[PDB]
Amino acid sequence: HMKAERKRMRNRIAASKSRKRKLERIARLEEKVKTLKAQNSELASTANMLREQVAQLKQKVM
Amino acid sequence: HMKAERKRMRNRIAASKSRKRKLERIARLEEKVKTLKAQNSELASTANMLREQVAQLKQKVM
DNA sequence: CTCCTATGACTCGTCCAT
DNA sequence: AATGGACGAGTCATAGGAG
Repeated sequence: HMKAERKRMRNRIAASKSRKRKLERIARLEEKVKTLKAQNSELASTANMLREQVAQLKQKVM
Repeated sequence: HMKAERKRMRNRIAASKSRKRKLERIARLEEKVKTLKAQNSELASTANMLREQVAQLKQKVM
């Protein structure tokens, strides 16, 4: 098995990698929220589009 | 000047609070993603409802 | 059980802010 | 200032994975 000092080096490395991956996770989650919100905004504007569509078509029919 | 031992214990509390607040950020963000996915499904429903409704009204223009 | 990595908890030294 | 508060990072013990 690894000697004490070498074990400390490997664990220092593991700690830094695990802390780094925690930052990456936050960044991934934040970016998901962002694009979900913008997707959301585009669908909302679409429904608004299709709603002014149907009101117009209803006027043509009658 | 604070006694070193009083510092040590205030530092332990500080570190503990920071761990908790980090977990709460992860929660909030993961919850936000969940909620937004939901709203994306409702607005997609409403999208396809208004769409096949315009398809109807177009046929009705004959 | 061994042997390794990942992670919560702890401490220390250092930076921030005044 | 000297010092309260904040926080990066090294360390330890241990869970969990792979034997």
